[PDB]
Amino acid sequence: VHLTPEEKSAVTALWGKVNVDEVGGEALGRLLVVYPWTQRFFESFGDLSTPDAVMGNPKVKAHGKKMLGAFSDGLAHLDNLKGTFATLSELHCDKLHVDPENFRLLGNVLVCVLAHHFGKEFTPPVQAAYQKVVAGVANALAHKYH
Amino acid sequence: VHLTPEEKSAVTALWGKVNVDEVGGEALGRLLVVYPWTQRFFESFGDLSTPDAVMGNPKVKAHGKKMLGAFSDGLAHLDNLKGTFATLSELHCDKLHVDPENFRLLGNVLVCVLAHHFGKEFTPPVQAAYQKVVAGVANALAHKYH
Amino acid sequence: VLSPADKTNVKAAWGKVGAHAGEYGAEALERMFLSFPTTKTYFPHFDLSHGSAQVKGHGKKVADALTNAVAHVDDMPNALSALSDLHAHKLRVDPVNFKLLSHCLLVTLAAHLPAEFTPAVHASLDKFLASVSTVLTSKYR
Amino acid sequence: VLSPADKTNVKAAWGKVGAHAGEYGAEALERMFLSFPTTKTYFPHFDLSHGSAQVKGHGKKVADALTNAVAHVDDMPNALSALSDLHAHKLRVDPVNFKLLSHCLLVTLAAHLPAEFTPAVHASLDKFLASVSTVLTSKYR
Ligand code: HEM
Ligand code: HEM
Ligand code: HEM
Ligand code: HEM
Repeated sequence: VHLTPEEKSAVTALWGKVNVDEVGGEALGRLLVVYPWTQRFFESFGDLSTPDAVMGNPKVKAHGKKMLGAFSDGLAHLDNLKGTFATLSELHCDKLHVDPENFRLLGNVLVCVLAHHFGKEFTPPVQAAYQKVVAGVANALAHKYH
Repeated sequence: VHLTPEEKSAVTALWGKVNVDEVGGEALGRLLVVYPWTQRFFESFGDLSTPDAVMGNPKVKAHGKKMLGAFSDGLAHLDNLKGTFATLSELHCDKLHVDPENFRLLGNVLVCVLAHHFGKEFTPPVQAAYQKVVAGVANALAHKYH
Repeated sequence: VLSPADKTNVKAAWGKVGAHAGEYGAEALERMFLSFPTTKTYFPHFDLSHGSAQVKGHGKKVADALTNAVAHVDDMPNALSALSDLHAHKLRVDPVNFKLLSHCLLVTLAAHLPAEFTPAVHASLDKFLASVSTVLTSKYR
Repeated sequence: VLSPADKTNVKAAWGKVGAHAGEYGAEALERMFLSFPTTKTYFPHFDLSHGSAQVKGHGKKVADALTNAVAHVDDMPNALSALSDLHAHKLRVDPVNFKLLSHCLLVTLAAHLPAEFTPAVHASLDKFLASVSTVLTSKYR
């Protein structure tokens, strides 16, 4: 949607400190652990039997990195999230049929991961800015449903 | 969104038989009875203490008629639901702060009311067409949130 | 939390439905598949076309589970335990999907019960199906 | 359905939080108000600005309810009965709103518990808060 300059400031400053090789795997991993029906979409991924197995599964890590790549792209195109996520929308909606509530769930997991990694720095206004971002990404990813 | 010609046919044919002075009140009334937190937005409406009181409350009936008026407008503008519902969106989102899940709930209640009134005529393909319509209306009404 | 009036309402609706229950279960399933196409992916091995013997057979199973819940309404978690294990552990059914089938079950009842589908009974049925859904999504791990 | 591991996990998290619980409750409330502005309408008579004495006081109430739930985890419906009556009957709180506060409570814990907020404990805490929310939305009528 429309972030204020203060919110854009909050988002971009934090994001520059994010380890993009790790945070994606961490968020995808927690998604599969916390909301286990999501493992349904990852049957080829091998061992997902325990939280430790999920988090250390190299395919989970690799795929989380790709997923976070798309978030980063969204961050650079906040005023055109629909266009940025058009092909991913077709993929997640028309091909995979993932219910869009799971997009909201992953966004909130990402928020929890950022909170966990950044602690006090992840202030309530910073979180509010991120909640606008993940809401916008989930909405754009679900466009093929609307 | 995009209804097929068959779906547009299903919707418009049924709708021509709808009593627009009654179905709105019936749907708003059931919304307040089935999901009672929604009564929070209708404190000025007087007696809402029982299902009979709700359904026979003339303000519920009057307001349901206005609500259904907006649905009818949406039916005539399916390929521009966003524009049609722009002012209602500002009202329901920015002024009233109704959570958009309640738009989905009212749509589904309307579906139940149509099923109840039309019986066998409300076939599964007819319902599917209506589910696209109420989804589109809820999404357009919630645009100010996105 | 189902009230005494809710139980009476749900029992009365079940009574009127009568031996149509399995047929109505199949109709609710069909309505879900057409209205909410994402749900179709849980049945990749079913033919979901109109008149499918597999959907008819499954509708009967769904109906039988719901009536078992009605018959044991004051202890649904126990009655539906094996079914909740199945839907969560083996099938991995997205919890959102229970609201969709529950809505279709209501629409089916409404389309077949003109006298009984009053606002009060509608409310009672929604609570019952919500209660069944709560149990069916209670076993994720 | 909370497992024995879930209860141990939730108890351990409560233990580390310690006497910060009320302060954390207030922070979760503030996070909800800023992230999810629709929730603000339930508190028209509160000042919701940063540092508000009313939000601090309410955070303590929220924390005390949650710890009462932890202390009586095997009978949450009984422990939270009066609170569920209040939120449903008097306040008419939209059930969606419980997921929003529950998320903010998690974020607050995560921002304050670096060692404890493991994926396993995160899962256990989400189930606990979902269980508390199920009870708190169990009394609509
Ligand atoms: C909400 C934000 C999400 C974003 C930004 C995102 C992004 C992506 C990206 C960038 C890919 C790689 C596509 C490619 O290889 O070209 C992908 C693939 C995939 N995603 Fe997601 N995703 C999201 C949510 C989800 C959720 C919630 C699920 C399931 C519960 C899911 C399931 C999958 C699966 C199964 C693939 C592999 C598809 C294939 O390789 O055939 N995604 N996603
Ligand atoms: C989802 C489809 C909905 C449609 C098409 C719709 C339509 C309308 C319309 C046409 C009006 C009249 C505005 C005017 O007087 O100019 C209205 C007013 C109102 N609506 Fe809705 N509505 C919907 C959902 C809801 C829901 C779910 C709620 C609450 C749970 C709600 C609460 C209200 C209230 C409180 C008013 C009166 C506002 C005022 O007069 O100040 N609406 N709506
Ligand atoms: C809402 C109440 C529901 C009830 C009462 C119910 C009941 C049942 C029953 C009785 C069975 C057969 C159990 C057995 O054979 O041991 C079954 C199987 C199944 N259900 Fe449900 N169900 C419900 C919701 C759902 C939903 C929402 C979905 C997915 C969208 C779903 C997907 C399935 C699948 C995929 C099977 C296995 C079919 C097969 O492979 O034979 N169910 N259900
Ligand atoms: C999620 C777990 C929640 C817990 C444990 C909780 C707990 C409490 C407690 C302990 C009280 C005070 C009870 C009393 O004074 O007797 C309270 C009051 C209240 N709660 Fe909650 N609550 C929760 C969720 C929510 C949500 C989601 C909302 C709305 C978005 C909400 C809105 C309110 C309001 C408006 C009051 C009354 C404030 C006043 O007028 O003094 N609560 N809650």
